[PDB]
Amino acid sequence: KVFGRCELAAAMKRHGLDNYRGYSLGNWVCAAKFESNFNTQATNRNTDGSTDYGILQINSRWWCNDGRTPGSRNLCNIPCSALLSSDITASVNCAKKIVSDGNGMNAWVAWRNRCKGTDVQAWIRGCRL
Ligand SMILES: [Cl-]
Ligand SMILES: [Cl-]
Ligand SMILES: [Cl-]
Ligand SMILES: [Cl-]
Ligand SMILES: [Cl-]
Ligand SMILES: [Cl-]
Ligand code: NA
Repeated sequence: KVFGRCELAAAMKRHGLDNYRGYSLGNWVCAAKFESNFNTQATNRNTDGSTDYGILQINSRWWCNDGRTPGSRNLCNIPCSALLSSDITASVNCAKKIVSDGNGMNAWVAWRNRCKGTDVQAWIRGCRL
């Protein structure tokens, strides 16, 4: 599923991401924009052989199982395919665990490089929330 901007903001809010660990909703929408362009089916292979999955590009080295990432973990206890669903529940729940892991949203290098410090409220401007 390719979400619309405000559609994704509303789903994220409904699943409890607005101000989760202190990160306003615009941070999450901005991260999803540059990680996946709001596409739940986005996948990208990393140089180390792990793969990133879904709207927030969650990686198989730590967080999900895809059967092909040696030496990896599955800390969210989910098959990585769950992260590609049109239902964002698995991606949200796993993102909550990641953002609690110590480095906040810096875990998402696209968030650090393209969202952090910017006017992220713009990402939810105009939306009925
Ligand atoms: Cl957009
Ligand atoms: Cl915001
Ligand atoms: Cl694996
Ligand atoms: Cl699995
Ligand atoms: Cl959803
Ligand atoms: Cl933080
Ligand atoms: Na894994």
